[PDB]
Amino acid sequence: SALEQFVNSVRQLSAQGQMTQLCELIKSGELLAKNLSHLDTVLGALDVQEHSLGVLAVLFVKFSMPSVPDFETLFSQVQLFISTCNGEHIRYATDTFAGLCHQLTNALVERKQPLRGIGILKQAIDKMQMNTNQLTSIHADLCQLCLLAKCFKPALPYLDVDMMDICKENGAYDAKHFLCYYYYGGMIYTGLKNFERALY
Amino acid sequence: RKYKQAAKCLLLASFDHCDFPELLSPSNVAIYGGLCALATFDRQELQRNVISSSSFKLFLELEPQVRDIIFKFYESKYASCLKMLDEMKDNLLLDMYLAPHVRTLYTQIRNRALIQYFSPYVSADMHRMAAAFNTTVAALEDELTQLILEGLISARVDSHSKILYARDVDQRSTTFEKSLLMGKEFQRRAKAMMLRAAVLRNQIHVKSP
Repeated sequence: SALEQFVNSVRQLSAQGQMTQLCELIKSGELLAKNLSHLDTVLGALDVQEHSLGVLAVLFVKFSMPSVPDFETLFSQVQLFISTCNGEHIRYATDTFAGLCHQLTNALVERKQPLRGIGILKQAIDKMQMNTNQLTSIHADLCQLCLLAKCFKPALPYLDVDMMDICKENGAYDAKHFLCYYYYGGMIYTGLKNFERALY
Repeated sequence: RKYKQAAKCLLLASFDHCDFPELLSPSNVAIYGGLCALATFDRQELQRNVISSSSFKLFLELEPQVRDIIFKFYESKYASCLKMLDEMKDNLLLDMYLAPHVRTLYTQIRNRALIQYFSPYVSADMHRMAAAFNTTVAALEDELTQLILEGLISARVDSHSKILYARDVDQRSTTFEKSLLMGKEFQRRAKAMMLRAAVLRNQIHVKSP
């Protein structure tokens, strides 16, 4: 019903004819019924190409329970969506990132720390960040982590890039995003002792 | 305290005015003027101002004391020169108007005493020299340490030498290091302004609340 060609959209109708539905409007769910397990057939499997405009505007009428018990199951297929279905212009993938992942962020040190998402999930992170390791609040989450959480490695790739190309462009970012950005920059190059970089 | 034009006039003493009890005592006239100069000057034109002083020659010949004071000063008998220097310490104090700049004067005095003797040498030995300036070995070297605070020679001391070696040689490589410092802050600013173009053109700012 609610996903008749919609799951067919994600699987099939993404990169198709008049199927430009999900991406453009920028998560442990995406449909909150009894079939929250059917939220995990194929969404993080293929890609995030030109299926952008409509169906998010169509489907912003549910907006409840972004933290379903799929903390590993749909988490698994979203680590796939990282790997398998990373996408086209994956900035707007910050949506589930925003809605769910910060959601998920809230639990990580709430359990221990970001146990399970960092390494792979940087795949579609960087599929998101087009060119320069372009700025997102994924930086914010993971780098607040590597600052305070004792896990400083995954952004060691991303350490001294002159990353740029942020997206305001229908949100996709926040003042706090860069705030945190150079903020953990400061605190970490403190702890990392490249004090000049962070002072900068 | 712009004593340059001060001494510019001090040299200009024209005796033929010949009278003003409120003007200055010729003792104070010459000492006043010439020591403003002895603060201000660079040695060449001032020796010209001094050794080739003509208009001031009466004013010259007023204080034989201060005359040969600055004479052998530029001739560098620093010991008794500084001696009568801080002997007239008390009497410049005895000047109402020499009091207010005694520190300034004696400051720049011993400064330029340095400036005078030190310039030709390459490694500042102290032993006999300290015997001259009559500053204790520590007080000597701490005068010097002061000097370090501002000094011009890339100089260092084996304290066991009790002796400096003065400034270094190369300026080329100096230029090199300043060059690289230049370039690094250049690139620093450059990325800064790249990111600045971002933040501006990305609408970015901070609201008030």
